[PDB]
Order: sequence, then C-alpha cells, then structure tokens
Amino acid sequence: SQEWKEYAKRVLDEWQPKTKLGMLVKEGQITDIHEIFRKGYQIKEPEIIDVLLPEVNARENQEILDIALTVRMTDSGRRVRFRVLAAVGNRDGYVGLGIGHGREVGIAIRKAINYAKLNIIEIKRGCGSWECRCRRPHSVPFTVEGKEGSVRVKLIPGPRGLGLVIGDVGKKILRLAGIQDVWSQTLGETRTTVNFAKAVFNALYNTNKVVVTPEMIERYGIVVGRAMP
Amino acid sequence: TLLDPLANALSHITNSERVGKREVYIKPASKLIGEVLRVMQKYGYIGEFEFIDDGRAGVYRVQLLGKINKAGAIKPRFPVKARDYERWEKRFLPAFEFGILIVSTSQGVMSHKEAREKGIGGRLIAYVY
Amino acid sequence: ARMHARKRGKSGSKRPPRTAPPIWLEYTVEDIENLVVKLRKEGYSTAMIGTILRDQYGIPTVKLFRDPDNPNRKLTITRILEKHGLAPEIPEDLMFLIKRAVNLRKHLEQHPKDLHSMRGLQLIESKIRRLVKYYKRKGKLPKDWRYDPEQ
Amino acid sequence: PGKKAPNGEFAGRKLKLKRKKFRWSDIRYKRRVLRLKEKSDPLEGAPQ
Amino acid sequence: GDPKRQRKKYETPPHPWIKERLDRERVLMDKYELKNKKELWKHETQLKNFRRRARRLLAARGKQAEIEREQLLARLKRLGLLPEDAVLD
Amino acid sequence: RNVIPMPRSRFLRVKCIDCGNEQIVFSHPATRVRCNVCGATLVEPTGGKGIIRAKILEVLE
Amino acid sequence: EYLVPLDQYLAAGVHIGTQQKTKDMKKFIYRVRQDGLYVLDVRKTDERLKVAGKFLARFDPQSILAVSVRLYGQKPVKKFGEVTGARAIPGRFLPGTMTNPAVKNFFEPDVIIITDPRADHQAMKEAIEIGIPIVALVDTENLLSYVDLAIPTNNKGRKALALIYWILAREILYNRGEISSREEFKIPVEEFEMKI
Amino acid sequence: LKFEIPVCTSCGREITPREHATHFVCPNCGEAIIWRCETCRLLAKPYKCPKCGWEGP
RNA sequence: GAGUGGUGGCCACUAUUAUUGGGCCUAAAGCGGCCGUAGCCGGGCCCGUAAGUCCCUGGCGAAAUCCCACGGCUCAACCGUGGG
RNA sequence: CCCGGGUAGUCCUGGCUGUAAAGGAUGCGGGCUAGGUGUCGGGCGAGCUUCGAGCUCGCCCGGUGCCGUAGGGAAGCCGUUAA
Ligand SMILES: [Mg+2]
Ligand SMILES: [Mg+2]
Ligand SMILES: [Mg+2]
Ligand SMILES: [Mg+2]
Ligand SMILES: [Mg+2]
Ligand SMILES: [Mg+2]
Ligand SMILES: [Mg+2]
Ligand SMILES: [Mg+2]
Ligand SMILES: [Mg+2]
Ligand SMILES: [Mg+2]
Ligand SMILES: [Mg+2]
Ligand SMILES: [Mg+2]
Ligand SMILES: [Mg+2]
Ligand SMILES: [Mg+2]
Ligand SMILES: [Mg+2]
Ligand SMILES: [Mg+2]
Ligand SMILES: [Mg+2]
Ligand SMILES: [Mg+2]
Ligand SMILES: [Mg+2]
Ligand SMILES: [Zn+2]
Ligand SMILES: [Zn+2]
Ligand SMILES: [Zn+2]
Ligand SMILES: [Zn+2]
Repeated sequence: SQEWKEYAKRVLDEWQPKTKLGMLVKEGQITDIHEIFRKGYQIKEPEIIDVLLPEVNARENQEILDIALTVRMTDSGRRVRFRVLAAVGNRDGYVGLGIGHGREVGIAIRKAINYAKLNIIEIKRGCGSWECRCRRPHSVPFTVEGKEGSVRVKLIPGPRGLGLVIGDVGKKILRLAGIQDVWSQTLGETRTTVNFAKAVFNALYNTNKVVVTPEMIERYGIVVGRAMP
Repeated sequence: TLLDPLANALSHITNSERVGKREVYIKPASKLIGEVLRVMQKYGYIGEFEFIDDGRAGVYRVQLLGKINKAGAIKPRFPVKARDYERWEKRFLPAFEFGILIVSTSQGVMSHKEAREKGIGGRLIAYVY
Repeated sequence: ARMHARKRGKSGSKRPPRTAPPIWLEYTVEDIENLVVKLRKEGYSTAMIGTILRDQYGIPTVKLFRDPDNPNRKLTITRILEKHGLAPEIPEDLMFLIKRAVNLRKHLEQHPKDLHSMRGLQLIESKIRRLVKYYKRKGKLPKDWRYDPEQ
Repeated sequence: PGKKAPNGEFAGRKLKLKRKKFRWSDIRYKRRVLRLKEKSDPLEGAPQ
Repeated sequence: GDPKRQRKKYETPPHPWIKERLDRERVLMDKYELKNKKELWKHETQLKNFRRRARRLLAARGKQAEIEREQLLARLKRLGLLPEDAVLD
Repeated sequence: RNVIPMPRSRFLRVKCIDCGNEQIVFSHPATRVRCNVCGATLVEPTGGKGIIRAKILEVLE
Repeated sequence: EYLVPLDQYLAAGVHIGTQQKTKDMKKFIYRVRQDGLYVLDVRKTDERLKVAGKFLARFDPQSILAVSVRLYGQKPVKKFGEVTGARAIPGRFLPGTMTNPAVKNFFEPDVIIITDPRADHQAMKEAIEIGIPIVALVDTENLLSYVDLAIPTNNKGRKALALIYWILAREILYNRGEISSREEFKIPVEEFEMKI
Repeated sequence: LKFEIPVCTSCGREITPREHATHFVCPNCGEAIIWRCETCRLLAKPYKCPKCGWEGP
C-alpha cells in the first residue's frame, strides 16, 4: 500500500489530462474512486484509475483469462491476429473486464489490460444464505443472474468458508472482486470463454438493479464499494 | 377462456411496473384479490387501492411505487405444513428473509411469516418480492 | 372468440350501472305487465318484445323493477309470461335453431352436391346438441326428449 | 407451442403416463430393459 | 436387501492433478511430517463434518436442535479448538 | 376513466307532427317507431342512428 | 404578458406544424385544421421560452453548444453564438467531436441546444453518451425521447427559426444581467436570418 | 460514515454505476437538483420539482 | 504408496428424460383441415356442509442398520447406556 | 434437351383412392406490455358539393401490410397479426 501512494503521486504530476473528468481529478476536486460513478460521465483516460485506484497495477490484481489466435484468408496466405481476454480488480469492491487485439501477443496484452481499466464497475457484497447469517461481506447478498451469447449464469449465496463452487474463469473473476463463497448454476456452452466471462460480469453488475429497503441493509450486512472496517 | 383472475392481476402488475406505470386497473375483481392487495399494502409493496363499481364484477384501482422486483401466482396451490416453509422459500425467494409467500389458511389470507408465528399451515397462492 | 370461426367481434350493448328506474319513466309495474302480455298475444318472440318496449314506449329493460311477489329477485320477460301461463314450452333459442335446421334439410334434398352448405348444417346440429345437454341437466326438458331430424 | 401440460393438481395419472411413454425414445434405457446386449454378446456377459 | 458394509472415514480429491491443490497440500505435508496423503485427508474430513453440522443447526428450530447445538459446542471446546466463550458462528 | 362503459345512445322526448302527441323514443331503433295514438311514422331505422321525422323537444338523461 | 405580440408569433409562422403528429406532443398541439395539418399553441411556446432563458443563463458562457444541420438554421445559430459567447457548429457535425479525444476540435460542453432532433441525430446520439442536459426545439412530428427541456415550435421555417433564436439570446442576456432592460437590446431581428 | 446513492426524481429507483443518467438544477427556480435515470429519459416520463412544482421536460 | 494398473456393470457427469427443470420458423420435432365422446382445466356474490386441506391429542409402523453426546477395550474400527 | 406428328389423360355423369415444399416449413382459447404510417368493411363528427349509393379531414371497432421502442434469440431476425 505504501508503494502505491508514491506511485500515484508520481503519475499525478507528469500527466496532462485531455478530458473533463481528467481535469477534475488533476485539480483535486475529485479524491475518491466512488465519486466517478452513478452520474453519467464518460471515462476515456486510463490515468484516472491509476491515480484513484493505484493497486490495479499490482501483479496479483491482474489476470490473463485467455489467449486465442484467429485467421483472415487472403490470396497471399493466412493473416494471423491475437485476441487476449483479461480482467483487473482491487480484491475489495471494484472489477473490470477487457479484450485487446494486436499483431503480436505483447501488444494485445497491453491493450487488453488498458481496456479493462476503462470498463471498471463497483458491486455490492453481503451474506444472504439460509445456513449462514453473519452480516459480513464474503458473498453475494442475494441470488443474481446474467447472460451472454448462449450462456446463462445464476449466482447463489453460500456459507462462510465454503469456497467458490464455479468454473475457473468465474473463480478468477469473483476472486478479483473480493468474494469468497458462492454456489452457482449454468446453462449453455461454457467452453466459450469470452461469453462465460461476460455472463459472470453481467451477473455481478446486476446486484445494483435489485430494489432494497433500509431494513435489508442491516440484515444482510450489505456493503457498497470498499469494505472499510 | 378466462380461467384464473388472480394470475392475471399479478402478471399485469409485474408487466406494468417494468415500464414505470404509476397506476393499474384490475378488471375482474374478487374478494381474494382484495385480500392479496391488503397483504401487499401492509408490507409496503403498493400504495393505496380502491374498489369501483360497475354493474359487472367491479374494478380495482391500484397505485404503484416502483418497489416490486417480481410478483406471481403459484399453481397448483400446494398444501404446506406448519414446519415446511424453508424449502418453498428456497424455491421461490432470493434470500433467507427476502419477500413473502402468501398463504390461505383457515384463519384467513396472510403472509407466511405471520402463519409461521401462529404455527399453522395452509395453501400457497402467490409470491411477491 | 367465435365458437367455430374464431373471429373476435366485440359489438354489443353497453348498459350503464343503475339500480333505480329513471325519474322520467312514468309507467308502473301493472302497466308494463299488461303491455308485455298484449305484445305476446300479438305473437312476438321474447327478444322482440323487449326491443319494441325499448324503441316505442321508452322503457329500458324490465330488469329494473323488483318482482312484486318474490322480493329476492328482479323482473324479467319470461318470468312475467310464466306468471300468466304464456311462457314457451321449449326454450326459444333451441326452437330457433331447430327451425333453421329443418329448412336447410329440404334445401339439401334438391342440391346434393352443395357441400359447403352441408358443413353449416353440421355446425347447427352441434349447437343443438350442446343446448339439449345443458337443458337436460337443468331439468327444462324431459329425460326422454331427443333430437331426431326425421321427426 | 403453448405451456407444458398437464399442470393440473388432479392430473397425476396423465403426467406419469406421458413420462413413461417418452422414456422409450432413450436408447440407453431401452437396451437395458429389453436386455438387448445380453442376447447378442458372444462372451455371455462375462468380463473375460 | 443387503447387510451393513463398513465405509471409509476419509474422502479423496475430485480431480487428482490440480496444481494449486498440490502446492498447498505439499506445504502442509512437509511442515507437519505426515506419512501419506490419506492421513492428511483424514483430518480434512473431520473438519468438514464439524462444518456440516453447524450449517444444519443454524437453520433448525425445536427442542432436539438446541440439545444438539450445545452438545456440538461442548465437544468442540473440550478438544481445545474453541475458547470457552465461543458461539456457534 | 373509460373503465366504466357509457352508452352513446339517448332517449328523446318528441312531438308528433299530426296528432300532437308526446312520446319517449330510442335514438338507435331496430324497428319502425310510430305514434302511439295516430300511427304515423316517427323514427326510421338505419345502420346506426335513426332518422327522426318528428319535432325534438328534449334529450333525456 | 408576452415576450412579443402574438401577431409577431403568427406572422413568423411559429404555430405551423406538419401533417403528422406523435402521442407525446399532444400536450402542445392546439387543434387540427380541415386539411389534416396540426397547429401548435403559442402560449406554451412563450412560457417555455422564458423558462429556457432562465435555465441557460446559469451556465458558464463558453460552455454552451448550439448545432444546426439544416440550411435555414445555420445563420441564426451563428448569430446566437456571436451574441452570447457560446460555441456554434453550423453544417455537418463531425462524428467523434465529443467522444474522440484525438480529434483536433475535441470539445466537451456542459449543455447542448438541438435545432431539430431528427436532422441532428449524430449530435444527439453523442450527447446521450456523455450525460449532459439536452435542450431541443420540437415540432408536431418529433419524439421527446432523451429531451430534458422541450420548446414547441416550427423548427423548419426561416423566419420562425430566426425569431426563436433572437428571443432566446435576448432572454439569456437579460437574465445574466448584461443589459438592464429588455428594450436596451437594439439588434434587429433581420440580422439573425438567412437572406434569399 | 458512508456515502449516499442518488435516486431518480420521477421513479425513485437508484442510479446504476454506468448508465446514461443525468442531473441538473431546476430550470425554473435553480434551488433543487433533478436526477433522471436512463429508462425515464428514454420513455419521456415527466418530472416535477420538489420546491416550486414546475413540471415536465 | 503396502499397494498400484487392466476388463466388464450401476450411479454421477447429463437440464442427453426435464414435478422442481428441456425442446418443436430456418438445426430431430405442430396431425393436410375441421367437428366432437371420456379425461384434464374452468367467471362474480350470499347461505349451508365438512369430503380434500390445516392444528391438537390417543393406538401402531420388531431388532439390527443411520446421526449425536457420554462411558469400556492403549485411542480408533467395534461394543454398552441415553436422546433423535 | 430442339423440330414435325401422336395414344392414354385433361372435359361431363355415378363411385373408389386419401396423397403434396397440402409451407405462414409457426396447434388452438384467454389477460397484459411505446409509437408511426398505408389500405378494406361498418358506425360517429365536421367541412364541401355538379345534390350523387359523391368528395376531403378526424375518432371507435374488426380485417389486411410496412418501419420500429422494451424484451427475446446462435444469429438470420420476431416485435399488440410476437418467435
Ligand atoms: Mg486476389
Ligand atoms: Mg444478445
Ligand atoms: Mg433378499
Ligand atoms: Mg457421458
Ligand atoms: Mg436440448
Ligand atoms: Mg398443421
Ligand atoms: Mg406439416
Ligand atoms: Mg374439438
Ligand atoms: Mg371461480
Ligand atoms: Mg376433512
Ligand atoms: Mg427399528
Ligand atoms: Mg481406555
Ligand atoms: Mg471414544
Ligand atoms: Mg450398539
Ligand atoms: Mg414434340
Ligand atoms: Mg397452397
Ligand atoms: Mg371507413
Ligand atoms: Mg389491424
Ligand atoms: Mg419490426
Ligand atoms: Zn455469512
Ligand atoms: Zn300522432
Ligand atoms: Zn426514473
Ligand atoms: Zn424548482
């Protein structure tokens, strides 16, 4: 954590913002990661997240989900292209998913990491299982669903200490968001990694779409964004 | 033909709240629909409602507040004993106390929390959350 | 929808909700029953009598007066005719369908190759059988009564 | 195609009949119940 | 039917070759000097049984459930796994 | 609103041109409406609203 | 009473709609003539013009953007930008002006004014993506989808567009205090419109 | 302490992290803040100021 | 790891049998069309009944086998006393 | 395959046969969920008229087409005539 403070300070001085939100963040009018959501802004500069959430650059907070190479046909042979699917997060309350393309693997990886920061979202965590009523943010607070292509995903709250009962792609995505225990059910073709990952991402995003009362926040221990002990 | 007035009412409500309607008219009214509306209002899922008389079965006018995730009828009307509510909750609801099941008992129509408190069973007829 | 054609016409009467007869109506119950008996003795059908009462005498349906003898129920044309013994022996709609079917059976004797008019005969007889089943169940017809076209 | 049928409370007999009828389209079930492998196996069901 | 057959008291992994699980188990085996994997697996099963009993009793009510709840707590803190003021959670 | 149905027809109080009689008639008749005293025609039926040949005095509620 | 006499409103043709209508514009429609043409109410236009004048005067002057693809609307928006200090883009709107930071004329406003939602569909589509309020002039034919403040008027005529922008500019100037009275504003209406 | 999530003026539902919502001061009075969610903007739902009562897009 | 491999069977994998919980325009799959008997599904209100349904309580559904605590074989496997 | 001829058949009366890419490749009844714009039948209102069972505009119900919002879908696409 100490290193990332000075890293964020270093990036902040040598950055020339190009957009309105970048100008606000450079001037110090916006100081916390939570202040850029829920008001319709556009996010086009990756330095915003570097300044506000410096720990998305740690090696342990990034994941290369998949690498594929695809072919376009021409009269002079086959032209090869790389597609990389990647994700980042802070292991507390924020997560992003991105795809990058390039002529070689390194360029594709760099672009995929770059686009994942621009697609960042914040989620809600809690405890809603019938056999664990502990009010601590270790799972999803209620059953949620998401879909992409032919893939359907349903996430179900689980007891503390159970683990992530889901395929590996879901394991990595849910781990980067700060979730420890969950049950799941799926339909469709999960071997298509892109659609699987996007479906889990949509299911996580849909925790913000469920109406809740002030009693429920107390009951399920619902936390938005950073846990903040 | 028309087979079930209560299912029509609940599907109409859940269709209307997804496009942001502020009021609805339930066209065939009945006493059972009135009971379900009373139980829903007690828990804050709807606003005020009223009965309008034509020469026919009558109409209900209901105010919506944008507080319903989903509402539906249960068919068939399964009998349930006084200590078996958990599995129906897992079948229909999203978390351990999220929303209500609406139960018809020989002491009236009530939510499954009140029925569990009194220690009696009955028939499942609807769910709202 | 329609029973056989599955069309969805919606035209019909739109009756306002009222309990008491209107103020401007001046006839009493005795006058109305006299009028109904007189029109019946002129030979009109039950549906026609109400049409004439509405059109010419300004009387919206007789189902606005309480039965003088039985307070539990309102007054209808068939009840008024029953009180005097002029009520039909066979229910009217069944009689009308039977009459329509007999006329069509003599058309089909001279035109045996008219196959499209024959399906209409089959549909009419299906309606007749549904009606006779309903009336047998309620006791408006004897247990032995049967529809035989050769009769 | 409309709603799956029958869903009625007092329609158990037809539902059980429907499931029994369409189970014979399953090739694994049919071969075990009619014992089709046993009738043609030169090893007569032995492992060696 | 069939008479009783005695069953194993431990459970085996669902997949034998998973890299992360192998690393974790190797760390434990080397630190505590166990003879073979099944020994380790034995202890794992014990833990899971305790957990499975706690999950079932949080969701139960009645007279027998309370007896079993206090019995579980007493057995756990007799073995030295819990402090004397611990709760079911 | 239009939840309750309301008819588009009306009852009318008219005056016979010949006899001078006053009657109440329906605006959408299905038969020929004639005077109750003398027998002259008062309203003729059509596809929709009828054709009134008498003097209109009042539109009843 | 009114910003201008109703004779002026009618002489410019502000109340003239088109042959078509929409369900959501019916609160503004006054009546329909015998030849199938809809007419707009003039009092609603005046009231909305006053409100819009109050609303736009609170923004920083150089952060307002006004666009017009239609040929008859290019001169009035240019004059409007000249008077009030706002940026004006007449003619073709280059895609990516508000979404592509690499473009030379990249510019993010605080509020946009649309002359015609149907013709200016690129600008509206890009404005929806950056989350700013949208002020538009709507005819009997338009939809109110994604419009936050609507001003009902004929948005196809020449004199009509000229008059609307003249009044709006005067209202902004008066509300923000650059003239002490409405009358001090001595710039003819003819200066706002396209000639020939 | 925590932070509060904004709520739509017309429908009362919360604003999701990446939706095309908008907010602005009241045109007529300028003393209150109007929030509009994406669904209300798409469907042209009316809104009403809590201070002056002026209404509608 | 005193075990570790080969062949055959059943369950899982499989929402490839689907009550929970699947499909039928173009991929397997809507009878060429319609009428109708049993069966299944059936509009609103009032009164009665108490068959289904729900609650309370008597008599039963052997022992072994299953789960929990405590006690006896060094601990355990096993065996005993109690509660389910 | 192209050209000149040609029997059965194609047509009528009384029977049998029961088959098609018999395709809307979409079983039937009921409730509900933005709009816009053509056309056919009936009804209501207003304005014209050479007085025509005529013409133009608007609204309600029922048929028949196209473009499309939410939603659905592997996509093509469907979208109050729902998939
Ligand atoms: Mg070439
Ligand atoms: Mg899709
Ligand atoms: Mg045996
Ligand atoms: Mg297999
Ligand atoms: Mg399948
Ligand atoms: Mg067919
Ligand atoms: Mg077919
Ligand atoms: Mg049939
Ligand atoms: Mg009923
Ligand atoms: Mg009983
Ligand atoms: Mg026993
Ligand atoms: Mg010992
Ligand atoms: Mg022991
Ligand atoms: Mg023993
Ligand atoms: Mg030839
Ligand atoms: Mg054909
Ligand atoms: Mg017409
Ligand atoms: Mg139509
Ligand atoms: Mg379409
Ligand atoms: Zn928990
Ligand atoms: Zn007369
Ligand atoms: Zn809203
Ligand atoms: Zn205000």
